[PDB]
Amino acid sequence: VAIWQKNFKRISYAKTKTRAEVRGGGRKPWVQKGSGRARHGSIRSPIWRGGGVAHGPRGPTSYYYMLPMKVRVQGLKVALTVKLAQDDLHIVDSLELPTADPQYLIELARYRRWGDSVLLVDLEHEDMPQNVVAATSGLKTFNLVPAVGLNVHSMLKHQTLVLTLPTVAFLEEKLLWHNSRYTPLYPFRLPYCDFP
Amino acid sequence: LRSRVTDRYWRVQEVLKHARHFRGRKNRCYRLAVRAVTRAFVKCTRARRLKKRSLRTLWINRITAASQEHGLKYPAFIINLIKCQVELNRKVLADLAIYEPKTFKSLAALAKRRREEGFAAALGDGKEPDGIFSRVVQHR
Amino acid sequence: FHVRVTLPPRKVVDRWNEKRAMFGVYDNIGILGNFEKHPKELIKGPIWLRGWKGNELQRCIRKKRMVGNRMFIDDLHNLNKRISYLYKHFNRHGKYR
Amino acid sequence: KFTRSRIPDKVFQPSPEDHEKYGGDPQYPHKLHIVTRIKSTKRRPYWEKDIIKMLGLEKAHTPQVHKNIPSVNAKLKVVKHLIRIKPLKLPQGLPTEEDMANTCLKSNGELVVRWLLN
Amino acid sequence: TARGTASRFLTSVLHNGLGRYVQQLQRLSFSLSRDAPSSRGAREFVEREVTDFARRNPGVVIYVNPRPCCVPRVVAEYLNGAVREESIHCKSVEEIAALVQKLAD
Amino acid sequence: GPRALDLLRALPRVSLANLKPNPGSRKPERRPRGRRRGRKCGRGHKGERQRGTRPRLGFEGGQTPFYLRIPKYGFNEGHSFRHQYQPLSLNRLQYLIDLGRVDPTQPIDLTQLVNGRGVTIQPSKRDYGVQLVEEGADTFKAKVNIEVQMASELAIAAIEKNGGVVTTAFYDPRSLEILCKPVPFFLRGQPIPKRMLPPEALVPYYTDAKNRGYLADPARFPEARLELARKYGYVLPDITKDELFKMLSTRKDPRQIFFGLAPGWVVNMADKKILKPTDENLLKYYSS
Amino acid sequence: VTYFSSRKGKRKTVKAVIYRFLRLHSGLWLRRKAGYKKKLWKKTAARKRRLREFVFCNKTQSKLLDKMTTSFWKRRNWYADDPYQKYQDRTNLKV
RNA sequence: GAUAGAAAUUUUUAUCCUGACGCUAUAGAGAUAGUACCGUAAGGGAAAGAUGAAAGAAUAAAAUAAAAGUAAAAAAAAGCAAAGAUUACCCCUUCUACCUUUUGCAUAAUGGUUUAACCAGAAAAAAUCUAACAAAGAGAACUUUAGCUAGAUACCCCGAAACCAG
RNA sequence: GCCUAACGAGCCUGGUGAUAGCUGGUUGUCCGAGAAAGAAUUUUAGUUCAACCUUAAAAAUACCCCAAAAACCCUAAAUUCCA
RNA sequence: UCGGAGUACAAAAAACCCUCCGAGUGAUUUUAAUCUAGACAAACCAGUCAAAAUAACCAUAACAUCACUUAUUGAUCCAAAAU
Ligand SMILES: [Mg+2]
Ligand SMILES: [Mg+2]
Ligand SMILES: [Mg+2]
Ligand SMILES: [Mg+2]
Ligand SMILES: [Mg+2]
Ligand SMILES: [Mg+2]
Ligand SMILES: [Mg+2]
Ligand SMILES: [Mg+2]
Ligand SMILES: [Mg+2]
Ligand SMILES: [Mg+2]
Ligand SMILES: [Mg+2]
Ligand SMILES: [Mg+2]
Ligand SMILES: [Mg+2]
Ligand SMILES: [Mg+2]
Ligand SMILES: [Mg+2]
Ligand SMILES: [Mg+2]
Ligand SMILES: [Mg+2]
Ligand SMILES: [Mg+2]
Ligand SMILES: [Mg+2]
Ligand SMILES: [Mg+2]
Ligand SMILES: [Mg+2]
Ligand SMILES: [Mg+2]
Ligand SMILES: [Mg+2]
Ligand SMILES: [Mg+2]
Ligand SMILES: [Mg+2]
Ligand SMILES: [Mg+2]
Ligand SMILES: [Mg+2]
Ligand SMILES: [Mg+2]
Ligand SMILES: [Mg+2]
Ligand SMILES: [Mg+2]
Ligand SMILES: [Mg+2]
Ligand SMILES: [Mg+2]
Ligand SMILES: [Mg+2]
Ligand SMILES: [Mg+2]
Ligand SMILES: [Mg+2]
Ligand SMILES: [Mg+2]
Ligand SMILES: [Mg+2]
Repeated sequence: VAIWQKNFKRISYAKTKTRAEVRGGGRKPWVQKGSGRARHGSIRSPIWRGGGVAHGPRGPTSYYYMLPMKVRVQGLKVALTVKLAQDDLHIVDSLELPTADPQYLIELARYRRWGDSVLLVDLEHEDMPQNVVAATSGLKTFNLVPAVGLNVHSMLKHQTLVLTLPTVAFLEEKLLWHNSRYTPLYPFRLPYCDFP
Repeated sequence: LRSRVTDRYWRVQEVLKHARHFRGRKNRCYRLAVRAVTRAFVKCTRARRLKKRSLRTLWINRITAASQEHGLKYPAFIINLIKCQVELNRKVLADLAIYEPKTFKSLAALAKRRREEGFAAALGDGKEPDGIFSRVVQHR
Repeated sequence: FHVRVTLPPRKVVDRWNEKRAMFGVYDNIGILGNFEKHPKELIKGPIWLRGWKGNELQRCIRKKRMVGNRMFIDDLHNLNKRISYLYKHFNRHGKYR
Repeated sequence: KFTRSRIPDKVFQPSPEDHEKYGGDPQYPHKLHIVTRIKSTKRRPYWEKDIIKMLGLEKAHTPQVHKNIPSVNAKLKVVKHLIRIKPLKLPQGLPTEEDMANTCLKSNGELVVRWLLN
Repeated sequence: TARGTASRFLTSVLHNGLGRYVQQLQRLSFSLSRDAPSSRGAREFVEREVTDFARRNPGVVIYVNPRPCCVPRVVAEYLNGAVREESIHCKSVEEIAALVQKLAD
Repeated sequence: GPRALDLLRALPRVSLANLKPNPGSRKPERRPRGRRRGRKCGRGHKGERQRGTRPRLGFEGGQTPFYLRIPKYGFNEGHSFRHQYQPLSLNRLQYLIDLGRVDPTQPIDLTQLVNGRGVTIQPSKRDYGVQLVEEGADTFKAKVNIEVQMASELAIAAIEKNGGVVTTAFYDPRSLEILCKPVPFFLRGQPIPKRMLPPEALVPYYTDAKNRGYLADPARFPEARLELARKYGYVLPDITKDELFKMLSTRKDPRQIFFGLAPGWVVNMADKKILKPTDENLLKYYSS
Repeated sequence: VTYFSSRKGKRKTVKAVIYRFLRLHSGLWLRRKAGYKKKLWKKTAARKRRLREFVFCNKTQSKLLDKMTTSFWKRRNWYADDPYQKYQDRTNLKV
């Protein structure tokens, strides 16, 4: 999952010009025989100095692949499990903050020995407390993300995870549904019997 | 992603450091040095193999010299030294010849005496008459 | 092989900037969001590569099919030549056949 | 065409003088063969190579013990020009389980059971 | 290559081993890091066997220096005045112990 | 249980610095560099192979190819116009019923089977529905009203011994895809079309009573039921006296697709509404 | 064989193989004997029977036909009253 | 035959979140420039820059003195120029330069004066490995009598006389 | 013959990265095993199979092979099959 | 292109612009079927045999026969046939 999150978003904008795309090189520079030098065709051959590249990178390359659903969900479960097991996962309630001081959070983390980086996870985006928003808008190692923004790469990048209790319930109900679900006859976006 | 080689200096130097004592352009030009270094290493291996043979021949020549200096031929000296259960290799025999003239003369006298003992035994063709130095001792 | 004689300035790059902190944050948007949007919509780039992958010939064909009518003259000609060359090399050339 | 060679039975009919020439017992045959490979299987036919391989004689100048049965005697006759064969001699009898680690094979063709006593 | 490199005769310093044996290794200075993943072998050797080696050989002065370094090194300085610097970069504890014993010997 | 979790406590932090894939999951790629993989780079010596100009697959060097010397014969002749029927075993039907994927209390249709994931139908592959086979007719003990497109006498007898109802109907590909995927059709935004009649090749199959044709004469049905009962030696149950007789007798109109719906209705799922035509011409067309 | 098409970029198939061959789902291929309709008056009854009889293809020709045909022809097929439905599968293959 | 190849019928949700696991002066546009120059013309078409805060600090200051080519410092019997060595540079002994093509090359068969920078393996149908789920698999369309999905394993460069159109 | 220093048919641009069974080249280390040709082919300057061989996986028999056995006017070295 | 003899002496195979015979069909009636084990040969395509069981004649054979009997023959596609 960590490799997939890094790779599937990649589109390499590396395009070099082959011998057919270089400007000139439309005629033979010299006749085949009698000159005494090596035989050549277009002066834009890859052997020549100003010639094109033999293979090189060709056009925008889209590195895109989709891992299966039960592999991505399992990776999320394993990330949560290892974070809990290594004493790096902390459950906080309601994510309330007494003051908008960004330095207060740093002192709280240092006193609780959370580490260098902390990822706070909230349930919703518009329901975030403005105190926490203002506190984490100026901090680098402390990152505030909503419940739909949880990912293995960020969970491994940040040393400590902090989850709100409704977020814990939300993640629980999201991850436990794939254990006993059908294969999608049509995409789960469209209305189902029990699924929204 | 254009990838170029930056340690080409060290790659060339790792080969050129073994060719600095060569003569001509082989000690400077890299194209001429790789072939010279490879042949140098091949010759080094071949000569390491031949060094044992060359030194053995040198030791044999020295043992001869010191043997006909005592009026004894090398094959007779060697066979009669073996017959006396004296298992000294050619290197040690040459060392004794160069640095221990008296010990080498004693060895030559013993080998000769064994030679006349064998000759007398062959002439006599008798089971009972046996020489003093011709007796064979078993392992203990 | 002449290497530079001076040390280059050390590139002081921070691993905790905005992009390196927010990278891949919404990759599980579908999984954790009552499926409404695939991770396809999060792919930013050319129109013909938003959630697609293929070899050079397939990429060229797809590019010509979608944006081929809006191309420039010289790039369209180069694309046609490249398509022809890739077709010929892929179908008539090779070892395993 | 070069093929395998049939050896007539008259070759293996020992003469009365052969026994005292080669130190063999004319009336009890010996029990075991000590077989050593002298020459190489290079420039030799593939069937001879296979016989040498199946006789366990890959490494030259290394003795191997075999039975005195006609089944192995046939192959020994096939490759008899590449090997030296001696009769195994047991002056002190078969080695028991207590003398397995103190045995030796002297070059004269005998197996000593008590070797290097202290 | 003999003709390419230098050569010397079989010699011993101070006619060592004649009157008494003196360990020719004088000091061993390890330079490592506490945060570099490459210095894992050096760190674990320091935790485990540096004390046992020091007790076994009291005639060698052992220095250990943690510092922000990427290539863990060991500098052995002998009674001859000779300084041999070896790299212990990404080697297991068994290999480090073998190298230290070789340097001492 | 999972002692790896306990072992993880002593181990350091799991981060992006220390991540290793499965040993053997990724076979390393080999490039034509070096003494071994260089020197013609695995392409061999001169010829067409090294220069990459060897002929196509079936070509044999001017000789008449094997795939061109064998005479043509009809094997796939009209393969894209032959009707296909996915088989459903009575053992699998029993498995579905007893695991609860499908319920015998309600009428079971191809829609219900698809919803319960018992069968998969691909209309674009010329599939014409689900047929019934008798792989597990020995241990079939469920009383279920089955509607399929093709049925065998043994399967029909096995169902009737328990006391179910078997009926075979026809579906042209459009009505078939609508029935397999009603939800994608309901968000399509079109009224439900009529069910087309079977072609002349299938009219006799659905007009007879022995195969339980949906267009057959219902008064001939008890005769054929009694024939099968006397042939297979099982007592024919009095189905009219069962509590689920209405469910067992629930049918579909030959022009109707679903259960209880009518052709021409628009199912607005957003407002949970049904829009029905009122025009005389529209009603005549939809009921013709 | 077109490994990469020009329009869709997919892998095409040769129509001769599908016209004069039949693939069973077990991996075997079915074909007719060559010359079963030519000069029947000149041939013996046993030879005519051999010509009329169906035959199989070995591993090399089977692999060639698999390479030359797309995976669409390798699907599982349930035809109505299919004569080869009984031959689609393999039984008692101790390998 | 090589090959070509639809359609009926389906899916596609508004805006920002846009920059770069693209190059750094033999690379990246040919470009400092379609300019010099070569051509009657159509046309072809380059190489060239490096101190510093200040050169209104040129009795001007600091880092390499590292490629090939020379000087410091021409050479002393004998030999693919090297190795074994040796107190000692040679002198002694031993090895028929390297790739390519060939049954076979020191061959007097081909290629290269030297240095620097560029210059040549690319595709996932069937299969192996790994992993998820498994009579089911896949984030929509298909495949399924242990199978479906995902990932990793694969297939070069230069060279004609020629043909057509303007 | 000449048609701007090469005319059995000019030069430039484009098709064009024309095509070559033909020649040349194909760039790091080490380790394991390792092949000289039967049949087709406008084919013998090449391809496609078979026999060999390489990496994996299932099994159980595999080479040497005594008798006995393999044609009829004469026929050697010796072959095939098996304990 | 196909067959026979020697080369190729005794299971099989084995080449030359090696030495010789031939074949690209005739005559007659016993007008010589269907289906299927198991085998020969063979790169493939092709060529060969064939036990049991069925239809019609003795109620006991049917391999069509002879000419050195071995060769007397041609693949797809396509055209004409009309089952
Ligand atoms: Mg061009
Ligand atoms: Mg041109
Ligand atoms: Mg020249
Ligand atoms: Mg050209
Ligand atoms: Mg340029
Ligand atoms: Mg360029
Ligand atoms: Mg040795
Ligand atoms: Mg590759
Ligand atoms: Mg490879
Ligand atoms: Mg190679
Ligand atoms: Mg090379
Ligand atoms: Mg060739
Ligand atoms: Mg032909
Ligand atoms: Mg299906
Ligand atoms: Mg043709
Ligand atoms: Mg430039
Ligand atoms: Mg210089
Ligand atoms: Mg000399
Ligand atoms: Mg070559
Ligand atoms: Mg020649
Ligand atoms: Mg060759
Ligand atoms: Mg010559
Ligand atoms: Mg030459
Ligand atoms: Mg030549
Ligand atoms: Mg060359
Ligand atoms: Mg030259
Ligand atoms: Mg694949
Ligand atoms: Mg033409
Ligand atoms: Mg002219
Ligand atoms: Mg070419
Ligand atoms: Mg050719
Ligand atoms: Mg090897
Ligand atoms: Mg060879
Ligand atoms: Mg026998
Ligand atoms: Mg046997
Ligand atoms: Mg056979
Ligand atoms: Mg019969």
